[PDB]
Amino acid sequence: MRKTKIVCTIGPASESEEMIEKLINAGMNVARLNFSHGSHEEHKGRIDTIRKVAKRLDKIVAILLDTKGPEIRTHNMKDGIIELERGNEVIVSMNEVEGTPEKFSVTYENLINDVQVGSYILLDDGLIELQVKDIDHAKKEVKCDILNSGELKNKKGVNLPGVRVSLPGITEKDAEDIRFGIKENVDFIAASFVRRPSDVLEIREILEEQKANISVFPKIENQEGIDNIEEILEVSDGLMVARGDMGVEIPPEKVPMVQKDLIRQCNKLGKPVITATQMLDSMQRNPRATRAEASDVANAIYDGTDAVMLSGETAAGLYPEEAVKTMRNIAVSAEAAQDYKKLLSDRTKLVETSLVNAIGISVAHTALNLNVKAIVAATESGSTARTISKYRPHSDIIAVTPSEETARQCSIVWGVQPVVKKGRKSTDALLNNAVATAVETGRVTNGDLIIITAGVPTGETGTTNMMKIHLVGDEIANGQGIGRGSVVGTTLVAETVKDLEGKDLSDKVIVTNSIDETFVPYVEKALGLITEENGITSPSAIVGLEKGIPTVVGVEKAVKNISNNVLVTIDAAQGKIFEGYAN
Amino acid sequence: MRKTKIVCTIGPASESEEMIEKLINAGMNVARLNFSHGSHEEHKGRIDTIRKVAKRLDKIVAILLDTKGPEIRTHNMKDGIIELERGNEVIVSMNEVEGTPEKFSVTYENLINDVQVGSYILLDDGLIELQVKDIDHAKKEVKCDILNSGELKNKKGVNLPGVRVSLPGITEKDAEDIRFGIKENVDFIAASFVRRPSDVLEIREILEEQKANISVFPKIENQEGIDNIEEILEVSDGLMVARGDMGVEIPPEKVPMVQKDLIRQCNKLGKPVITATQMLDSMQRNPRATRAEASDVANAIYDGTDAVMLSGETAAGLYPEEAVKTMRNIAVSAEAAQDYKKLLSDRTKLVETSLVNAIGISVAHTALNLNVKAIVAATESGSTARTISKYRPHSDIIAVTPSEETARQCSIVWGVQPVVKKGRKSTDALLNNAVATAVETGRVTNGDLIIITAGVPTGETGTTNMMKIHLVGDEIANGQGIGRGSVVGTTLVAETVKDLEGKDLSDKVIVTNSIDETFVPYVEKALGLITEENGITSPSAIVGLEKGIPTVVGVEKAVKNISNNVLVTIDAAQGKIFEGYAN
Amino acid sequence: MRKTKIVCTIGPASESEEMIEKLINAGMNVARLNFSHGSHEEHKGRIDTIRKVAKRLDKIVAILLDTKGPEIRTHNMKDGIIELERGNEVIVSMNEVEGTPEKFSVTYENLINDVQVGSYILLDDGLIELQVKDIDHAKKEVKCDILNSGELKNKKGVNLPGVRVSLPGITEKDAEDIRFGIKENVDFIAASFVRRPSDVLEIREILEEQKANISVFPKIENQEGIDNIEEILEVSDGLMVARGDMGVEIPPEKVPMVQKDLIRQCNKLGKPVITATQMLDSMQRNPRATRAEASDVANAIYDGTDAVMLSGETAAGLYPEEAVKTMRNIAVSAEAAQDYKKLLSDRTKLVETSLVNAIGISVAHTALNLNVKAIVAATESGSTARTISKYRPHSDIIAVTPSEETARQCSIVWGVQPVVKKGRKSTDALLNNAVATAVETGRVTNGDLIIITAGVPTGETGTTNMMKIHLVGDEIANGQGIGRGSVVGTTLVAETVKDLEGKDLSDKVIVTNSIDETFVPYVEKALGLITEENGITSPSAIVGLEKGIPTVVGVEKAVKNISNNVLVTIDAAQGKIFEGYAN
Ligand SMILES: C/C(=N\NC(=O)c1cc(Br)ccc1O)c1nc2ccccc2[nH]1
Repeated sequence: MRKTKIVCTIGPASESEEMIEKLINAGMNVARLNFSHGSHEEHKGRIDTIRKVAKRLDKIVAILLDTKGPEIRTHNMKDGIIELERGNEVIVSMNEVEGTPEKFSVTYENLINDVQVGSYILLDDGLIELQVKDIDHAKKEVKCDILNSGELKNKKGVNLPGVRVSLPGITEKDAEDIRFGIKENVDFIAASFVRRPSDVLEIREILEEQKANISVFPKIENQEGIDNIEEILEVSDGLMVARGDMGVEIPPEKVPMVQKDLIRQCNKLGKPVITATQMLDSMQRNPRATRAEASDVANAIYDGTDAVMLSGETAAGLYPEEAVKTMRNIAVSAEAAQDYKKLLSDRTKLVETSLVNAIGISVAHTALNLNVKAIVAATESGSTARTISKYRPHSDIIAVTPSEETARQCSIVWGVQPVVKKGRKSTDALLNNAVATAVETGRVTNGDLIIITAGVPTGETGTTNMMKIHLVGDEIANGQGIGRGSVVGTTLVAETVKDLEGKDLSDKVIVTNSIDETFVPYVEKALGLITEENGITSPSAIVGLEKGIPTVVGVEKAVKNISNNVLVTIDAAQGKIFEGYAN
Repeated sequence: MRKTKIVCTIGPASESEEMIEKLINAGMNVARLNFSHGSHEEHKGRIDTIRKVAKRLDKIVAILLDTKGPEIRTHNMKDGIIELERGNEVIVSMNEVEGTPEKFSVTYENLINDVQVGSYILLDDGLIELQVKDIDHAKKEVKCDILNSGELKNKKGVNLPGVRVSLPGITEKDAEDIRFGIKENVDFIAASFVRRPSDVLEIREILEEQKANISVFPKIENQEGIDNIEEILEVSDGLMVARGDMGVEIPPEKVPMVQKDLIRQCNKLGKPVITATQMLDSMQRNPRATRAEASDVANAIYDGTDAVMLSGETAAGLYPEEAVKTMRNIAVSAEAAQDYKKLLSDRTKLVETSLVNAIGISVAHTALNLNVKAIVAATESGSTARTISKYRPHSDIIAVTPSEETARQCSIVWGVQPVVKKGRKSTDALLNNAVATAVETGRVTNGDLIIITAGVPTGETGTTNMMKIHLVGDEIANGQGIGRGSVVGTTLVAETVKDLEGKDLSDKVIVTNSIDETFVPYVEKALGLITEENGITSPSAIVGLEKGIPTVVGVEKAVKNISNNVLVTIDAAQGKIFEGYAN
Repeated sequence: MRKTKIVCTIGPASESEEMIEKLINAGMNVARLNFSHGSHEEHKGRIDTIRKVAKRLDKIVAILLDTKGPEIRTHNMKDGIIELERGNEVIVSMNEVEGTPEKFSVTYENLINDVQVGSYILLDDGLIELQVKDIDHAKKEVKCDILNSGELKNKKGVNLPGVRVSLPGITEKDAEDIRFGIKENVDFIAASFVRRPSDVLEIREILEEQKANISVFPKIENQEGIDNIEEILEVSDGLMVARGDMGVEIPPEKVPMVQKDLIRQCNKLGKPVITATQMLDSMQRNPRATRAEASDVANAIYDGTDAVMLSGETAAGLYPEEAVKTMRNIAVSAEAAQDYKKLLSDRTKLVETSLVNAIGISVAHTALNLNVKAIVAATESGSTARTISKYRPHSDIIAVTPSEETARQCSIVWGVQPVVKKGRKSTDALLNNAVATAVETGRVTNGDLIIITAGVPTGETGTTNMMKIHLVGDEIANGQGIGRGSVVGTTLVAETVKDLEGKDLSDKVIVTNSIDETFVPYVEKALGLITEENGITSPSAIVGLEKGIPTVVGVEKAVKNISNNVLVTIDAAQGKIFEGYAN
């Protein structure tokens, strides 16, 4: 019960050891470092603060590094500020020039080759939108009709609604920035402005030089990105959906259909997805979010998001803790009121049916149907945790892993609470450890059911390929079961027939030596029966079977051993008797 | 293809004949008149403007009247403005007094009997929240700890988080206001602050005095409302979900779960539901809505809403047309990308399975499975249009009705495009008119399939109870069909065997007199065969059957009559041949 | 409730007017005339006897003519009887010769060309089996190793396990025989030894010369038949499955898998199928059938057979009536204990989903789900009755037809009880007649639900294309319904509050003028409420709604008009009140 994960952006208002503790307590699962700003120095400082606080609190929190990415920008402007009339013309020059209401320059000198007549060109996050009138490569200029009017500062951004923007995958800075990440064993790289698989592989080839093992999550901010979503995930570990960045390039009437589709496309492949930006932006100034924002977050959860990001709310905002507390609260509420039967049925149709997924499916169903308290998923890499997660079961997924670092990668995937236990080689070891790891988390106790799952043998494990259903211990007494049923009830040990006369409701399991004629009238009024010694056609057995009361005969010293009044579950098949509630 | 209906609120920025035209063209289906403000005079003015513009454009637009409802308010304040410290006390007096940071009066003199110690009291739309400390009916005062601080103007509102608020169902003004509505044949009454069935019946008994026939849509703005949703709809025609009004009384973390539930509860009973307030509020100042707002609207559509309301956007906003255009666009997008198979399957489980609903179910399935272009639903009252609508089929629902006024009531229900055609008594008349009405809407043409549905005989019609599947005319030629198949293909009339020699792809249906030995080699390479005269064991029949090519023999003058090159569909069962594409 | 149809073979022990009556009463639906034996004279005699007795009892019984077909036979034998050693050789000569343990002749002089070395040749219904050793066309002889030993009479039969047996489709006698059938308006032709579509079309071309309109049911008795089952049914009206004839050519270990498949292949296409031969053969000598035979019949019914045939049992047997009585009894038993939900679900998957079948599907589901007493199917040709039949609904199918002769064709199709009512042109007429025809059969009465279905307009009817769900009359009283529910209960008209005091169980619908304070305590203890006059917010309405008791206010003179103590059904939606049980 916590399920959807929370990414937080670290900055001035959350650098302190004091605050990072409050954020981790508030429910942070991944810290984000935004390399669009700040020096390497600053970030290293925050990486230390995080790691140390994280281990002091004994909690797994990953570190995500968000590249600035390529971008198109205006060169400087004459007087620093310049204006554009609403029916006029402006020439967008590939050669650098001082700004003016006519001539006006961009850093991406190759802009002229990506646009055509009638292509739109948005300036400063869509503040004022142009449109290409004529193109003469002669002078390398683009004549443009200024559609909406407004002002224009110096080094402001430019966007070309797709349009295959022909920037490279990564800046030279981005290379510098992701090498820094390799050096600090950072867990996630969120690559900006991704639009082709090329643009992700450019990162992954840097990672493979170092044999890094960092997950790469592309950002998808434009039509080319949307269009290539399948081909990109083929080559990616997860995905971030930046609504605000996306909103600049595509109509905001159309964004939530695209969010819903990308998130669904990630669910299909078990790849985690983060929904980002514009989440609780009002909490930068206020100590409580607006209805619109709550709805917005809750709908990301319903769309099927693995995680949910905070930006300025936690980075520079006046209320960083309250933002994270409030995020968790929406998350819990939204999940609280959702139908896991529909949810499973949905995924069972959505995700492919294959050898590779066969045990995600069976586990999910088994878990729902038998009401299993926890699924414990043994992984080296995480792929078993992800496989179980994609089928969205009510049951808590516990990821037991020997890798500290593939445990931080589990911190982002949906519904997985990872723990680091030390590597078992044999299957037997793995199963037993699983059951023990589960109990020690405090979530599962004695009555509860558990599904243990992993890829075995732990060596040749490519895919997850076995499950065991396990009852968490451990029959207090046992014998020869008569009938096939079961009941939970409170005990009433009887030495005499009068030791249960004028003091009997039903709802109780009686425990005597054997059954006389004097006992038969009372046994029918009871829930269950545990007799001490006897055979299958004993008077105790024959009265239990005939009266449809699940019983166990042949139970060692049942009168002395099993306690009076304490609540008990008897399983007639098996012939076992349990401490409290069972299954 | 338009589906989710749009209500608009008329006011200063949309009174003009000029603008109301632009709104109706933008896609308005129901105009809302807000009686919380404005005189009867003003509203009558707008009612005329609407009707006249509506008929000039030959479009069905309903008129919804939104009552102000009861309310609790602060009496006037000393100096007009007053302040409240954040850890202090304030006495809320049932007796009228001048305002002060201590004593302070409300119009609902019965407030003291609804609250208890520890009940919250929100002032001015929750701007500053109090909490009841002690209650002494002696002095008829409520001592309260002022929790959040802030200011307090004169005639400002008060809310008691439920708390059975014990106001009456309707103001004396609300009575005056709904009688005005009866006088102007207004189509809908949106009753504010509804919380018990009593509060709706108070309106319906005024309507029954006049034998009015206006639909009553309660507003549900508090916990008591939510709690009594089933009992209220039992006694109501539809429902409005006012998020903003609701947000004041219940936590905005919790609102979207309630919205989703109320909308679903309305879907269950075929009652139309409007999602209202806070929709595209940014378009009061901007010519385009924000991502958050688009997502918000789209999610109402996905929750299963029949209609979607605009308030200030259209009433007082700087951009009324752009709000309605932008609302339709979101609506179309959101529906475009939704799975009608899931949607039907969902409703088939959700809505009850009964004699009354038996034909909604069958029509929905038939429509989805056979891909029917339109469902034409014949109604006197609307109940058949609603019954078909609740099962949410892809197919356009056309509501053919004799009643002009039960056609305006159809303007709000999901997916129904109503038209007024004059009453047919006999079933035959109704079916034939249906098919003709459908064609004249321009949506269905000759290839298309249609389901006609209504309650028959038109007299004893309580429920909707029959369907006919009809192909929209009208076999161009026919004969003796051989085989049981069918194909669409372009014709090639052949007089000679050489009249199809060195000029043949497949993909064509050949039309000759009869088949020789010289024809058999070419018939196998074809899609279909129409031979002129012949019997069942003719050479033309036997070669069509053996080669698995659907054919029709015995076709009158096929060579001369049916044209060359024009595309055609042949149905081997039936022995009919059709103009273009068929089924 | 009777469902699976019974064909009987007429002969010496069932020619009499006396017996044919006893057979029709026993449940005969189709009389079979076996043209393998007997003169035209004899058969004409029986055709008259049948028709006359049939119309005297006012029952629809069809006449089926079973052609002898082609066959291979031994020419005469030396001394009339001859013997064959078990390891010896026999020469099968194409030229006619006297019989001997060596040389030995067959009538099918073309046998040599159909067999090859190692092909088996069965003599006298498989009594002794040969096997081809060498073939020399030189002498036109087939040397054969005699595998099993035994004797051999004169004009005995020969079979070649497929082997494309190259006989013609029909004997010259068969032509003579089917022309006789055309002359006597016989209803069915069972064509023997069918194995290609050619063989059926040979009959249908004779029928088309006369424009006959007789249904053709091929017999399928060999591997070539089995193999071509799909292609044959394409060209056939139904099918007979002759197990005994089939058993000679293919291993009896394999026959019941083939029966099950053919029957299923017929169900797929809505074509009726008869399971024939070896049914209750022991009843030729005994007055009761054996367990094995009962099981055998019952399993045909479970395989999905439309009809079940009797041969010698009724034709020459000592117990013709008892055979038919006993056949019906098995039929009823077997159907009694079968799951129509499974059965529908099965067919819904089995039969194609098409425009042509769309209303079979919806009717079947509607019928099962609402528990409709009868489906009345209006047909000219029968195709609607067959369409409804193939989806196997519990509900009795009633076939209302203007054609006396397409009513006898309905006598064989599963679950259809046909009646001849005179042609209505308009849809209204058809619907109304339907409801009237159903009631007059005595099967449906006033409470019952009915589905009326047909192809409309009755003219352009190719396929069946509409359904109406109708409640069989006819509200005794009505008014303003409050609530939406319904209940069956016995009335208790109350003039006073004391007119229901010390004499009240629940389970009763009270009928008073209006409700006082003195009435409210008693209304809650009741099942339903019918008050005389009142409005929607009357004291009578408000107490019915609040207490969840379905009520109807505003009922004309309810106290005087609706009777006391008589059982009644009230429908709160509709505001109708019914005679007994409703829906
Ligand atoms: C599934 C189906 N119809 N179902 C019902 O009419 C129905 C009625 C009730 Br009362 C309860 C359950 C039901 O399913 C259907 N009709 C088709 C027509 C054409 C093609 C495919 C079709 N599939």
